[PDB]
Amino acid sequence: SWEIDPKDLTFLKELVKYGKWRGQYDVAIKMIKMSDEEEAKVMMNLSHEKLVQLYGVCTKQRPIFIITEYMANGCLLNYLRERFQTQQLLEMCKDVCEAMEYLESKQFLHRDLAARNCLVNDQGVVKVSDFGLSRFPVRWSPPEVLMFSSKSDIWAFGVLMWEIYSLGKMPYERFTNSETAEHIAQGLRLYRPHLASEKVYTIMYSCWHEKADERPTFKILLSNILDVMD
Amino acid sequence: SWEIDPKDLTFLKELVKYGKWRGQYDVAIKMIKMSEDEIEEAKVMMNLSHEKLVQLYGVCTKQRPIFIITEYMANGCLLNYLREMRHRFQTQQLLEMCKDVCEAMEYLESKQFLHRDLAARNCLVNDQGVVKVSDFGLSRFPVRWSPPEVLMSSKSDIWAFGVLMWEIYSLGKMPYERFTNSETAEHIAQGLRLYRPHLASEKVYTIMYSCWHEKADERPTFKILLSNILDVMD
Ligand SMILES: *CCC(=O)Nc1cccc(-c2n[nH]c(NCc3c(F)cccc3Cl)n2)c1
Ligand SMILES: *CCC(=O)Nc1cccc(-c2n[nH]c(NCc3c(F)cccc3Cl)n2)c1
Repeated sequence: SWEIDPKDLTFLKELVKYGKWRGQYDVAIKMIKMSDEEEAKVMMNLSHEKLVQLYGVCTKQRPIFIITEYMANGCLLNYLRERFQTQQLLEMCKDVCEAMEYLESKQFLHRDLAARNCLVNDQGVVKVSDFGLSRFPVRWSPPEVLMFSSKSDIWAFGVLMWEIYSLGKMPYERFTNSETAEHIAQGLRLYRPHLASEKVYTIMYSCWHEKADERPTFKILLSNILDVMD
Repeated sequence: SWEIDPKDLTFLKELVKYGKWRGQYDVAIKMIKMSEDEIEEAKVMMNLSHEKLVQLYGVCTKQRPIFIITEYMANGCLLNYLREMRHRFQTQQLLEMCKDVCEAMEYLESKQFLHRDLAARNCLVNDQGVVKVSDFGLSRFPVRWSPPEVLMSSKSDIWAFGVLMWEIYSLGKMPYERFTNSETAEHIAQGLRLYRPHLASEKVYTIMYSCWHEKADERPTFKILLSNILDVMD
């Protein structure tokens, strides 16, 4: 049903690679080395405009391919660093939050939610991947992780907001992974970037309660982001 | 690019028709009787993109008449699905139906599109139960779904969306069924509104009732409705 014929795949350049599907369509394609490891039955059921769209797979012979939409602006971390306005930055945030809200509603977790692992289409729209979901990247991890539930993605998302409004800085750049994890436990948090209003920082900051059961749901972050957008 | 060769389409039964595209896929097929100049719509369907919009698959333009192919939404239009399934829902599910539509409509509002007839008859429901709206026939007087300023922009749809909430939570009841259209207009001009259905909580109905300010500019945007709704869902 989703089985693509590699006859129909023309390969174009490493970046995971740019390719064409049936000669027409712009696609990105990935080639497994990892083992058997059931993921894609998640990708095949999940369905949201802010997730990287699955086009198909090549399993009927070896090695394996996954084909997705070509997000022509690449990864967000670079896109930030490569012109913006604070409303655009707030949409970028909205986009990720929608995806994550959807994922949250279906009891899934991202587990490495950062700007390098976000992705940007030709229309500037930011999407997240549904491949590799769960059901220790130090600077995106909450206290309870540095010593698997909804609220660690929330922490990660708070930092992603910081990442965005920073135009892509190394978060806590001053410190090592060790000092960062120490300092995080002291109560140190990320300082309000220049480009975020007080209203914005409040969203990102609400993600960083030392207690996971005080942090908002994506549900509420999205609600909070809608609110500011006017 | 979106051109579908009608070789590859089957025409199984009316419902707009159900068919099979390329033999594999379920589809819906709309055949026009309107013009064959007013295609200019379809570029809008082609540029919009959102899960809560009935997804466009393609068209049959090269030859006559015209066809619009969309995804099959196996549970049909919403009004009938409320009534068929009246005893099967739970109040959390009714609110998701609201969320679904509010999402579509927020996207559309964020792109300056108006629906025109936002109402439970014109929404559709897939095998999953998810609710969607058509982006065909947008713009840039169904009496019961219309605000005061229509009966004599963005907030028009808002009013209609309130009645939509009332519809869902009412399990498909005719809004203002006591009254005729002429009556209904007076009572809306009097400030009478739609009462709170059994199944709607205070928070829910507050949200639906916020769509019906006499003053359009005092009505919320779909941004705030979705926020409101997301806010309630916890
Ligand atoms: C950061 C380097 C970079 O910009 N890479 C890049 C550039 C353009 C396009 C992509 C891209 N487009 N689609 C994908 N998909 C990745 C992917 C998944 F996330 C999940 C499954 C399969 C794939 Cl191919 N990357 C990347
Ligand atoms: C209202 C009666 C009913 O139940 N109709 C019904 C039943 C099942 C499926 C559909 C359906 N599925 N897709 C569509 N698409 C409608 C459509 C648009 F909204 C816009 C352009 C083209 C089409 Cl076909 N209807 C309806």
